[PDB]
Amino acid sequence: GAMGSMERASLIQKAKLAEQAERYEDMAAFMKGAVEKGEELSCEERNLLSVAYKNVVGGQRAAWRVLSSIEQKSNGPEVREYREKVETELQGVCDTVLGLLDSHLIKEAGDAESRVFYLKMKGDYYRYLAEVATDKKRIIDSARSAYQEAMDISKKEMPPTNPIRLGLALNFSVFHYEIANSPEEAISLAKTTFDEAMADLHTLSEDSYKDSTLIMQLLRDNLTLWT
Amino acid sequence: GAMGSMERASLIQKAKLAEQAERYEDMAAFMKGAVEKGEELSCEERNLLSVAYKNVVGGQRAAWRVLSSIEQKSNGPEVREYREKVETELQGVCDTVLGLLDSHLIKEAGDAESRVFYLKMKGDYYRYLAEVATDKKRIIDSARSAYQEAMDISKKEMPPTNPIRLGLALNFSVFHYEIANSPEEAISLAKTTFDEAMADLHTLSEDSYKDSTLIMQLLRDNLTLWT
Amino acid sequence: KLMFKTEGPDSD
Amino acid sequence: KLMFKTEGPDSD
Ligand SMILES: N=C(N)c1cc(-c2ccccc2)c(-c2cnc[nH]2)s1
Ligand SMILES: N=C(N)c1cc(-c2ccccc2)c(-c2cnc[nH]2)s1
Ligand SMILES: N=C(N)c1cc(-c2ccccc2)c(-c2cnc[nH]2)s1
Ligand SMILES: N=C(N)c1cc(-c2ccccc2)c(-c2cnc[nH]2)s1
Ligand SMILES: [Ca+2]
Ligand SMILES: [Ca+2]
Ligand SMILES: [Mg+2]
Ligand SMILES: [Mg+2]
Ligand SMILES: [Mg+2]
Ligand SMILES: [Mg+2]
Repeated sequence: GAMGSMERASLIQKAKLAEQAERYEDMAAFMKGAVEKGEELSCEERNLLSVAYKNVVGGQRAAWRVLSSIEQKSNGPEVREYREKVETELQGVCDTVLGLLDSHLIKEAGDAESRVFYLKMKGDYYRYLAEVATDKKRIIDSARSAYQEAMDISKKEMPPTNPIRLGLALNFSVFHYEIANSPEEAISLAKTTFDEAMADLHTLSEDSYKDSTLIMQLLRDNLTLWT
Repeated sequence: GAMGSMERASLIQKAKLAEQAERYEDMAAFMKGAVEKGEELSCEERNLLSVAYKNVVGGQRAAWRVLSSIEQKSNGPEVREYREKVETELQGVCDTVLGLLDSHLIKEAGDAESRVFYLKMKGDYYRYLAEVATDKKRIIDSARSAYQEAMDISKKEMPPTNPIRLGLALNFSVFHYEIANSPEEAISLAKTTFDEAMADLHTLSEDSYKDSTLIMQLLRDNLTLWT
Repeated sequence: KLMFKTEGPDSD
Repeated sequence: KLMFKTEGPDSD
């Protein structure tokens, strides 16, 4: 693609500059270029990729919800057409990210920290497709399948305080609550995840403790809304 | 262009939706499409055009300053290249806006409220080019020329509380301070503008009073920083 | 919509 | 940079 002529190291440096500049579309394009070099990503580089696309799809999701609300209130073709324009652009970002995960980030990810991170991302981008889907059942099952594989590996290979494992459980619990219409599964997963993390905190340094408790606070925030 | 097939009314409706969705690049493209229909713009439509492009170029200016600061601290080619990429995209947005003003918004604008609004915009987009220019003298003179023509018409045809006249004076004073290196001219213009507005407030309804005092507060904010 | 608490940038 | 107060959206 357009980044084929730039050094991998230059694409990563420019991703970090684009982040500082709040240029998330540029950041995502630089990280897509880095992934297409074909080398595995480091932990820092995986996080750059995730932050870039999360910011991009986050803008699109926020816009889609504003337009969907207006469209529902309105029930001229303009509101539907513009909601459909934003929806298609969102689907294209999800398809781009799922494309990178399947070509070939997941298949070359052997360590638990890489493989769980990428399978969580695959679950998250299917979830974003599911949010706008009205094939919806098959998209939901794709999200569930990715999250379940990531959960199985995380429970065998990572301590319960591992921030990737915690973020996975957080996002899978929100999948259950509002995509799968399984609020009881969401609450059960959030509580078990919180309680098992609480009991492992004793093992951590000050810096790991801060990283784990930050995500545990998001589980608590959801449980407070759900109960 | 790409908006040639959409009704003017549909482009304006979608500009307002894009604004609600914080989709400012879409908002700007819809308003460019409306301008290219060739009809004059209403007061509401002129404001949609201005808000859309102000939000777009505002993102680019903020990004450019972040990258320029890093570049100045750094004195590899990556920081310069990426600052140059953002700078070129910013110049292209300014050239697009100046293109709409010259083809043919200014030449068909006969009422003071339209003609001052568009000549202020022409001054503002030359100022944004001047911010990144290093031809810089000729760009600064283009900005000055547009602002001075707008000021001459505003002083003859608009009351001193007119919010367009006030915004013009505010922006021309900032042009003097930090583009033209004329801080004394900036302060003099801001003070005279504030004092003449103060003395006309008595003529206004509650709603016009609120609109005028909001911009007068921006003049005061600058004078507080400058003195 | 009430959005629940997911991991990473709260970008929506 | 210290930016001064210009008219319209404070978008930068
Ligand atoms: N926004 C970003 N640039 C980053 C977020 C994280 C991260 C933040 C919190 C936890 C795990 C990773 C990065 C990182 C990973 N290993 C070195 N740094 S970089
Ligand atoms: N890149 C991918 N692996 C996929 C994208 C989409 C999709 C979904 C919605 C719109 C555009 C593409 C998939 C899909 C699964 N069921 C139906 N559509 S699979
Ligand atoms: N962001 C926007 N949609 C607008 C800003 C202004 C405006 C706001 C303040 C003063 C003058 C105009 C609009 C408008 C003009 N005449 C009817 N409405 S629309
Ligand atoms: N559209 C317009 N009227 C202009 C754009 C530029 C420009 C400026 C910088 C970069 C690209 C275009 C102008 C110019 C005036 N002096 C030198 N360059 S005039
Ligand atoms: Ca559309
Ligand atoms: Ca570049
Ligand atoms: Mg490997
Ligand atoms: Mg006319
Ligand atoms: Mg959110
Ligand atoms: Mg500003």
